[PDB]
Amino acid sequence: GLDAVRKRPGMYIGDTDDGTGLHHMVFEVVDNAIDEALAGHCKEIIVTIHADNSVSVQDDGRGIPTGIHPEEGVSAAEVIMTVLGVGVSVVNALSQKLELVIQREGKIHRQIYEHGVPQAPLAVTGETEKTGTMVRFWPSLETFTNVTEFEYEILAKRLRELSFLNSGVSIRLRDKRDGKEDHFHYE
Ligand SMILES: CCNC(=O)Nc1cc(Nc2ccc(OC)cc2)c(C(=O)Nc2cccnc2)cn1
Repeated sequence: GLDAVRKRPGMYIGDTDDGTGLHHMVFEVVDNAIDEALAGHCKEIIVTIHADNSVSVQDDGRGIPTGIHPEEGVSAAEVIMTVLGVGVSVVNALSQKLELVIQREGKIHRQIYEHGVPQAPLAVTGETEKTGTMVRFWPSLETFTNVTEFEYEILAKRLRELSFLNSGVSIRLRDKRDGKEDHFHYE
């Protein structure tokens, strides 16, 4: 399943060699935050281009479900991230690393994956007065070629579009490599 996506990344994510696929990975993650906004629960999304070749998407919604199936021992979060608008489990499969942090019901929950494989169970890392979901991922360098770094203007252009197609949601884009910041929101 996650092996199929790794074998033929182009089918799922788009071209792996000119940066189209690389940027679609961001948009896949954002679409879920936008859905949480369409359901009324998320007011703001923050997309950050980090200086270590990762992007993070943070929403202020209800947070991804964190409960465990008792007999299976697997959290809803882990199901969401590992099982097959191509979906976030594809992003996970094509990331050398992905970090999920969930603020929900007063607790911070966290899980790390490498190439889609979880490294430990979902775990509580603190308390919080907020809710939301944060996904931060480092794209796989076995998968992506030529364009292996995120490009501000490709995300800016698309995140503006999404801002105006889903009127009311605030989308912020931040680039840690040069301090560039933008704010997209339409009345
Ligand atoms: C940075 C990316 N943001 C993000 O993933 N936000 C998000 C996603 C949520 N659910 C979800 C729904 C569908 C999905 O795959 C298409 C993956 C996750 C949910 C969600 O369904 N939360 C929820 C709803 C009802 C009860 N308990 C938790 C909330 N926020």
